[PDB]
Amino acid sequence: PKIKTVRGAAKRFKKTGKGGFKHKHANLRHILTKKATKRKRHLRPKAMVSKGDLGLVIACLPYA
Amino acid sequence: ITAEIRLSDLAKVEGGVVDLNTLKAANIIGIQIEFAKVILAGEVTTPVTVRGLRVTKGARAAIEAAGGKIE
Amino acid sequence: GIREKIKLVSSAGTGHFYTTTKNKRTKPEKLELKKFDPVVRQHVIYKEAKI
Amino acid sequence: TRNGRDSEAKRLGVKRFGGESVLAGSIIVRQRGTKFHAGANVGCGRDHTLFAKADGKVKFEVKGPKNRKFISIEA
RNA sequence: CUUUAAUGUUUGAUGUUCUAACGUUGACCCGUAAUCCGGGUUGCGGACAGUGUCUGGUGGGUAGUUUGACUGGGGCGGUCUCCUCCUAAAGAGUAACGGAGGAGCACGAAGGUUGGCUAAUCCUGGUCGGACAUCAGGAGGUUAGUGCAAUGGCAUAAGCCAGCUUGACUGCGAGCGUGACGGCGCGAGCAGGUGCGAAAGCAGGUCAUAGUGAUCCGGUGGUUCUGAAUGGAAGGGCCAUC
RNA sequence: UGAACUCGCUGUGAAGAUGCAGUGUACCCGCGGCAAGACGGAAAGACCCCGUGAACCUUUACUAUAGCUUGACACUGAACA
RNA sequence: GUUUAUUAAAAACACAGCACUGUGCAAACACGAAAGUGGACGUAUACGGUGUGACGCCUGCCCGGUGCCGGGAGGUUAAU
RNA sequence: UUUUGUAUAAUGGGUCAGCGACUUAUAUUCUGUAGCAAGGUUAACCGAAUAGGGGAGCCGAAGGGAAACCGAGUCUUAACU
RNA sequence: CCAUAGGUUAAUGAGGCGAACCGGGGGAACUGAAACAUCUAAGUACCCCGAGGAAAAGAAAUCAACCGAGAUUCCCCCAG
Ligand SMILES: [K+]
Ligand SMILES: [Mg+2]
Ligand SMILES: [Mg+2]
Ligand SMILES: [Mg+2]
Ligand SMILES: [Mg+2]
Ligand SMILES: [Mg+2]
Ligand SMILES: [Mg+2]
Ligand SMILES: [Mg+2]
Ligand SMILES: [Mg+2]
Ligand SMILES: [Mg+2]
Ligand SMILES: [Mg+2]
Ligand SMILES: [Mg+2]
Ligand SMILES: [Mg+2]
Ligand SMILES: [Mg+2]
Ligand SMILES: [Mg+2]
Ligand SMILES: [Mg+2]
Ligand SMILES: [Mg+2]
Ligand SMILES: [Mg+2]
Ligand SMILES: [Mg+2]
Ligand SMILES: [Mg+2]
Ligand SMILES: [Mg+2]
Ligand SMILES: [Mg+2]
Ligand SMILES: [Mg+2]
Ligand SMILES: [Mg+2]
Ligand SMILES: [Mg+2]
Ligand SMILES: [Mg+2]
Ligand SMILES: [Mg+2]
Ligand SMILES: [Mg+2]
Ligand SMILES: [Mg+2]
Ligand SMILES: [Mg+2]
Ligand SMILES: [Mg+2]
Ligand SMILES: [Mg+2]
Ligand SMILES: [Mg+2]
Ligand SMILES: [Mg+2]
Ligand SMILES: [Mg+2]
Ligand SMILES: [Mg+2]
Ligand SMILES: [Mg+2]
Ligand SMILES: [Mg+2]
Ligand SMILES: [Mg+2]
Ligand SMILES: [Mg+2]
Ligand SMILES: [Mg+2]
Ligand SMILES: [Mg+2]
Ligand SMILES: [Mg+2]
Ligand SMILES: [Mg+2]
Ligand SMILES: [Mg+2]
Ligand SMILES: [Mg+2]
Ligand SMILES: [Mg+2]
Ligand SMILES: [Mg+2]
Ligand SMILES: [Mg+2]
Ligand SMILES: [Mg+2]
Ligand SMILES: [Mg+2]
Ligand SMILES: [Mg+2]
Ligand SMILES: [Mg+2]
Ligand SMILES: [Mg+2]
Ligand SMILES: [Mg+2]
Ligand SMILES: [Mg+2]
Ligand SMILES: [Mg+2]
Ligand SMILES: [Mg+2]
Ligand SMILES: [Mg+2]
Ligand SMILES: [Mg+2]
Ligand SMILES: [Mg+2]
Ligand SMILES: [Mg+2]
Ligand SMILES: [Mg+2]
Ligand SMILES: [Mg+2]
Ligand SMILES: [Mg+2]
Ligand SMILES: [Mg+2]
Ligand SMILES: [Mg+2]
Ligand SMILES: [Mg+2]
Ligand SMILES: [Mg+2]
Ligand SMILES: [Mg+2]
Ligand SMILES: [Mg+2]
Ligand SMILES: [Mg+2]
Ligand SMILES: [Mg+2]
Ligand SMILES: [Mg+2]
Ligand SMILES: [Mg+2]
Ligand SMILES: [Mg+2]
Ligand SMILES: [Mg+2]
Ligand SMILES: [Mg+2]
Ligand SMILES: [Mg+2]
Ligand SMILES: [Mg+2]
Ligand SMILES: [Mg+2]
Ligand SMILES: [Mg+2]
Ligand SMILES: [Mg+2]
Ligand SMILES: [Mg+2]
Ligand SMILES: [Mg+2]
Ligand SMILES: [Mg+2]
Ligand SMILES: [Mg+2]
Ligand SMILES: [Mg+2]
Ligand SMILES: [Mg+2]
Ligand SMILES: [Mg+2]
Ligand SMILES: [Mg+2]
Ligand SMILES: [Mg+2]
Ligand SMILES: [Mg+2]
Ligand SMILES: [Mg+2]
Ligand SMILES: [Mg+2]
Ligand SMILES: [Mg+2]
Ligand SMILES: [Mg+2]
Ligand SMILES: [Mg+2]
Ligand SMILES: [Mg+2]
Ligand SMILES: [Mg+2]
Ligand SMILES: [Mg+2]
Ligand SMILES: [Mg+2]
Ligand SMILES: [Mg+2]
Ligand SMILES: [Mg+2]
Ligand SMILES: [Mg+2]
Ligand SMILES: [Mg+2]
Ligand SMILES: [Mg+2]
Ligand SMILES: [Mg+2]
Ligand SMILES: [Mg+2]
Ligand SMILES: [Mg+2]
Ligand SMILES: [Mg+2]
Ligand SMILES: [Mg+2]
Ligand SMILES: [Mg+2]
Ligand SMILES: [Mg+2]
Ligand SMILES: [Mg+2]
Ligand SMILES: [Mg+2]
Ligand SMILES: [Mg+2]
Ligand SMILES: [Mg+2]
Ligand SMILES: [Mg+2]
Ligand SMILES: [Mg+2]
Ligand SMILES: [Mg+2]
Ligand SMILES: [Mg+2]
Ligand SMILES: [Mg+2]
Ligand SMILES: [Mg+2]
Ligand SMILES: [Mg+2]
Ligand SMILES: [Mg+2]
Ligand SMILES: [Mg+2]
Ligand SMILES: [Mg+2]
Ligand SMILES: [Mg+2]
Ligand SMILES: [Mg+2]
Ligand SMILES: [Mg+2]
Ligand SMILES: [Mg+2]
Ligand SMILES: [Mg+2]
Ligand SMILES: [Mg+2]
Ligand SMILES: [Mg+2]
Ligand SMILES: [Mg+2]
Ligand SMILES: [Mg+2]
Ligand SMILES: [Mg+2]
Ligand SMILES: [Mg+2]
Ligand SMILES: [Mg+2]
Ligand SMILES: [Mg+2]
Ligand SMILES: [Mg+2]
Ligand SMILES: [Mg+2]
Ligand SMILES: [Mg+2]
Ligand SMILES: [Mg+2]
Ligand SMILES: [Mg+2]
Ligand SMILES: [Mg+2]
Ligand SMILES: [Mg+2]
Ligand SMILES: [Mg+2]
Ligand SMILES: [Mg+2]
Ligand SMILES: [Mg+2]
Ligand SMILES: [Mg+2]
Ligand SMILES: [Mg+2]
Ligand SMILES: [Mg+2]
Ligand SMILES: [Mg+2]
Ligand SMILES: [Mg+2]
Ligand SMILES: [Mg+2]
Ligand SMILES: [Mg+2]
Ligand SMILES: [Mg+2]
Ligand SMILES: [Mg+2]
Ligand SMILES: [Mg+2]
Ligand SMILES: [Mg+2]
Ligand SMILES: [Mg+2]
Ligand SMILES: [Mg+2]
Ligand SMILES: [Mg+2]
Ligand SMILES: [Mg+2]
Ligand SMILES: [Mg+2]
Ligand SMILES: [Mg+2]
Ligand SMILES: [Mg+2]
Ligand SMILES: [Mg+2]
Ligand SMILES: [Mg+2]
Ligand SMILES: [Mg+2]
Ligand SMILES: [Mg+2]
Ligand SMILES: [Mg+2]
Ligand SMILES: [Mg+2]
Ligand SMILES: [Mg+2]
Ligand SMILES: [Mg+2]
Ligand SMILES: [Mg+2]
Ligand SMILES: [Mg+2]
Ligand SMILES: [Mg+2]
Ligand SMILES: [Mg+2]
Ligand SMILES: [Mg+2]
Ligand SMILES: [Mg+2]
Ligand SMILES: [Mg+2]
Ligand SMILES: [Mg+2]
Ligand SMILES: [Mg+2]
Ligand SMILES: [Mg+2]
Ligand SMILES: [Mg+2]
Ligand SMILES: [Mg+2]
Ligand SMILES: [Mg+2]
Ligand SMILES: [Mg+2]
Ligand SMILES: [Mg+2]
Ligand SMILES: [Mg+2]
Ligand SMILES: [Mg+2]
Ligand SMILES: [Mg+2]
Ligand SMILES: [Mg+2]
Ligand SMILES: [Mg+2]
Ligand SMILES: [Mg+2]
Ligand SMILES: [Mg+2]
Ligand SMILES: [Mg+2]
Ligand SMILES: [Mg+2]
Ligand SMILES: [Mg+2]
Ligand SMILES: [Mg+2]
Ligand SMILES: [Mg+2]
Ligand SMILES: [Mg+2]
Ligand SMILES: [Mg+2]
Ligand SMILES: [Mg+2]
Ligand SMILES: [Mg+2]
Ligand SMILES: [Mg+2]
Ligand SMILES: [Mg+2]
Ligand SMILES: [Mg+2]
Ligand SMILES: [Mg+2]
Repeated sequence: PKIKTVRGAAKRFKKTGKGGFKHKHANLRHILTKKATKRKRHLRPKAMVSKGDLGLVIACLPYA
Repeated sequence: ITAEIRLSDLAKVEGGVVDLNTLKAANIIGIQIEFAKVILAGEVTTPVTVRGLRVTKGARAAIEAAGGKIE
Repeated sequence: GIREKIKLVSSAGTGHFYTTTKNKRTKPEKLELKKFDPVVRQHVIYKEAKI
Repeated sequence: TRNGRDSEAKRLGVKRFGGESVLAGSIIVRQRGTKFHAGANVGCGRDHTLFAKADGKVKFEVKGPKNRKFISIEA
């Protein structure tokens, strides 16, 4: 039988052109007033997954 | 249900007519794809009149430089 | 505890707002700061309001 | 025991030492108070972090009435 | 509108009687040689009781489970995240149930900026007034102060004082530090729009370092985004936020 | 019952040696006795700890639940006050 | 008298007697999806449960807590 | 064998003979190797047939964006050195 | 009161067994979630009823997307 994708991971990562994955930053859901604007601005755009935790992502979603 | 038609695989249908049902017979895009777009992937020779299809600004220069008139 | 948090809403423009903390017991009146609305792209009287 | 507590360490110190070529924006000294002070082409942020404001080589100087350490950059 | 009388009009808590559902482990009769069961007469209950669905309460009667780690064996006690100093061997880092302390905030002025200022503690003289309140001069010079621990720092004052104010601004961000990662932090300059100053300038909160929690789920406002035939909508998304 | 050509002592040594070092002593082999040692044999310690193991048992631990108990609708009908 | 057949025979269990308690007969209660059985072909001098444990002298104060029992005005309160 | 460490007086084995433990199926990424190449390639099936059809598909040659949408650009943003 | 329940006799089938496969009625737990209660294992094991040579399903109150498919079933894709 075929491999099943870890769907939760499929809803948190997207495959870029090279091979790496874009993901949304943590710490931008609630408790925002105490955080500085500079943080919240820097956390807004998407970000690339680090080379340490890339193998864990590549395993859990083998399709795309 | 939208495709990205390569302009390299443009003149492989029916002379110079590429509506949708004609393009579908050439096996370039899937069956359940109503909307589709011609991007600048390089290389056209023959004149192709691209009817009923969305075309890119780079491909609009190329297709017309080859000869064919869009819409 | 004690110090609650408030929603500074604009007057002239869209319902864009800021959020600050406020001590309600010591200062029972309302704020009326002049902060920047980025939808209208101009400084506007931002009035205090509840969440 | 009554105690058995400590904070995480802050990694404070001279990151770029004297003579080292640094790029415009490079942090030279992370510290608490102005032990070192900002000289020529060197800034001083809210955290008292001295950083390069120009591409050049770091220079440590000891000048002033109170004999303080200053950090300059010369291209 | 209040406040209330007679009649029509619309329903309800109660009950009390009724018999026809229902009950009958009252009595008899028949299938019938039978204390079963059915049927039939007949009394006594009688629309209650009982039984079905829904529903609140109760429920170790019964079932499935949970009941943390560190630990100079385990238990009891103590600790678990964040900040400061030493341990830490002159960069960074560095343990122990090693040695000492703090934090889970505070503030529309305690922020901004402009313009000023200088402290402690004594000495001597002076009404009530005395060691000490307020005044004068002299002495010392940062022992002071810094919204809170400790550290490093500050007279160019970051100290204490006033005058206007809202930069505790939106979009970014060259280039660095620090983390296994999640993350965290420092940041000149650009666009837009303010404040303060006569202008150079300074301003993306507070002298810095604690004041804090991921995801999921859901709420609240916004929105050139999506909308299961089409038009809307719901519901999602994106932005702000709880 | 790993194989044995299967001594004492003092030391050493995964920390109590038939087996290592140094030393001492001892012809080869039965038979009857004794049980100090072979950390002798017998049971993957039952004490203690550990496992995000098991089982039963307790309870005002969490969750349910049979049973018991309350109303609504149903089987369920006519008067009048 | 009974008890751990196979390491415990006892002070343990039972016991006659004693109290509280439920039960009005289609009894309480028990076994049982139910029909139905037992209780009992018994009917409160009976039956079930709980404790205590021949016999003699006795058995004191507390109803705040947990349970039980009664009361129904008031508050809160599900389905509908 | 397990260990920081075993002649260890820690584990296991009386001996011999036989048997006894990284497998199989489909998906997937990477390395080698062979085919053909901006192409490669078929699946069930139809063939009696390891031929040959059948390209339904799949994958690649284009990505950015949450998405509409635009596309050698595009996203961000009022606009980006 | 007729009648019904009954009770005889007679025709006519049924009864039981059997490896798997099929449809229905009931229906676990270990296990996984590195604990565990939603969830998983799984309508799986098992129990029961009716089958037949197959059984079930079946000729649209189907699903498409302004074009159109024209019953069910089974296999390969769409698509982890
Ligand atoms: K009431
Ligand atoms: Mg959000
Ligand atoms: Mg911050
Ligand atoms: Mg800010
Ligand atoms: Mg802030
Ligand atoms: Mg795929
Ligand atoms: Mg195709
Ligand atoms: Mg394709
Ligand atoms: Mg190309
Ligand atoms: Mg102690
Ligand atoms: Mg430290
Ligand atoms: Mg340390
Ligand atoms: Mg070099
Ligand atoms: Mg700064
Ligand atoms: Mg009747
Ligand atoms: Mg009767
Ligand atoms: Mg009757
Ligand atoms: Mg009866
Ligand atoms: Mg008779
Ligand atoms: Mg009878
Ligand atoms: Mg009868
Ligand atoms: Mg009832
Ligand atoms: Mg209920
Ligand atoms: Mg309940
Ligand atoms: Mg309950
Ligand atoms: Mg229990
Ligand atoms: Mg239990
Ligand atoms: Mg436990
Ligand atoms: Mg423990
Ligand atoms: Mg201990
Ligand atoms: Mg120890
Ligand atoms: Mg010890
Ligand atoms: Mg403890
Ligand atoms: Mg820690
Ligand atoms: Mg020191
Ligand atoms: Mg040190
Ligand atoms: Mg050091
Ligand atoms: Mg050193
Ligand atoms: Mg490190
Ligand atoms: Mg260490
Ligand atoms: Mg330590
Ligand atoms: Mg404390
Ligand atoms: Mg003001
Ligand atoms: Mg002030
Ligand atoms: Mg100020
Ligand atoms: Mg002035
Ligand atoms: Mg000043
Ligand atoms: Mg001081
Ligand atoms: Mg100090
Ligand atoms: Mg002041
Ligand atoms: Mg003032
Ligand atoms: Mg003015
Ligand atoms: Mg803007
Ligand atoms: Mg940046
Ligand atoms: Mg650049
Ligand atoms: Mg960069
Ligand atoms: Mg690192
Ligand atoms: Mg990072
Ligand atoms: Mg911080
Ligand atoms: Mg900070
Ligand atoms: Mg600047
Ligand atoms: Mg620049
Ligand atoms: Mg400007
Ligand atoms: Mg203007
Ligand atoms: Mg202007
Ligand atoms: Mg103005
Ligand atoms: Mg001016
Ligand atoms: Mg002037
Ligand atoms: Mg002017
Ligand atoms: Mg200016
Ligand atoms: Mg800036
Ligand atoms: Mg500032
Ligand atoms: Mg301050
Ligand atoms: Mg100030
Ligand atoms: Mg804070
Ligand atoms: Mg904290
Ligand atoms: Mg959750
Ligand atoms: Mg959760
Ligand atoms: Mg909603
Ligand atoms: Mg709107
Ligand atoms: Mg709208
Ligand atoms: Mg948009
Ligand atoms: Mg819209
Ligand atoms: Mg639309
Ligand atoms: Mg629609
Ligand atoms: Mg549809
Ligand atoms: Mg619809
Ligand atoms: Mg549909
Ligand atoms: Mg919605
Ligand atoms: Mg939404
Ligand atoms: Mg925005
Ligand atoms: Mg926007
Ligand atoms: Mg021998
Ligand atoms: Mg011998
Ligand atoms: Mg001998
Ligand atoms: Mg010896
Ligand atoms: Mg020794
Ligand atoms: Mg030995
Ligand atoms: Mg020895
Ligand atoms: Mg020797
Ligand atoms: Mg001998
Ligand atoms: Mg001999
Ligand atoms: Mg002899
Ligand atoms: Mg002998
Ligand atoms: Mg003997
Ligand atoms: Mg030996
Ligand atoms: Mg041993
Ligand atoms: Mg032994
Ligand atoms: Mg064992
Ligand atoms: Mg063992
Ligand atoms: Mg024990
Ligand atoms: Mg555990
Ligand atoms: Mg564990
Ligand atoms: Mg357990
Ligand atoms: Mg159990
Ligand atoms: Mg057992
Ligand atoms: Mg139990
Ligand atoms: Mg029961
Ligand atoms: Mg029962
Ligand atoms: Mg109703
Ligand atoms: Mg006996
Ligand atoms: Mg015995
Ligand atoms: Mg025994
Ligand atoms: Mg005896
Ligand atoms: Mg005995
Ligand atoms: Mg007795
Ligand atoms: Mg008596
Ligand atoms: Mg009593
Ligand atoms: Mg009685
Ligand atoms: Mg039962
Ligand atoms: Mg039954
Ligand atoms: Mg009964
Ligand atoms: Mg009976
Ligand atoms: Mg009898
Ligand atoms: Mg007794
Ligand atoms: Mg007595
Ligand atoms: Mg007793
Ligand atoms: Mg006597
Ligand atoms: Mg009394
Ligand atoms: Mg009482
Ligand atoms: Mg009372
Ligand atoms: Mg009552
Ligand atoms: Mg009561
Ligand atoms: Mg009552
Ligand atoms: Mg009542
Ligand atoms: Mg009442
Ligand atoms: Mg109500
Ligand atoms: Mg071992
Ligand atoms: Mg060991
Ligand atoms: Mg050995
Ligand atoms: Mg050795
Ligand atoms: Mg041994
Ligand atoms: Mg042993
Ligand atoms: Mg051994
Ligand atoms: Mg072993
Ligand atoms: Mg062992
Ligand atoms: Mg072994
Ligand atoms: Mg052995
Ligand atoms: Mg062998
Ligand atoms: Mg064999
Ligand atoms: Mg393998
Ligand atoms: Mg490759
Ligand atoms: Mg390769
Ligand atoms: Mg190769
Ligand atoms: Mg090759
Ligand atoms: Mg080639
Ligand atoms: Mg064939
Ligand atoms: Mg042929
Ligand atoms: Mg032939
Ligand atoms: Mg064949
Ligand atoms: Mg494809
Ligand atoms: Mg290319
Ligand atoms: Mg893409
Ligand atoms: Mg794309
Ligand atoms: Mg554009
Ligand atoms: Mg856009
Ligand atoms: Mg745009
Ligand atoms: Mg643009
Ligand atoms: Mg512009
Ligand atoms: Mg532009
Ligand atoms: Mg007759
Ligand atoms: Mg007759
Ligand atoms: Mg007849
Ligand atoms: Mg008959
Ligand atoms: Mg017969
Ligand atoms: Mg016959
Ligand atoms: Mg016959
Ligand atoms: Mg017959
Ligand atoms: Mg016959
Ligand atoms: Mg016949
Ligand atoms: Mg049969
Ligand atoms: Mg079946
Ligand atoms: Mg079956
Ligand atoms: Mg399993
Ligand atoms: Mg489990
Ligand atoms: Mg389970
Ligand atoms: Mg599990
Ligand atoms: Mg597990
Ligand atoms: Mg467990
Ligand atoms: Mg399933
Ligand atoms: Mg079923
Ligand atoms: Mg079944
Ligand atoms: Mg199974
Ligand atoms: Mg037949
Ligand atoms: Mg059939
Ligand atoms: Mg059929
Ligand atoms: Mg049917
Ligand atoms: Mg049919
Ligand atoms: Mg029909
Ligand atoms: Mg559609
Ligand atoms: Mg048809
Ligand atoms: Mg069909």
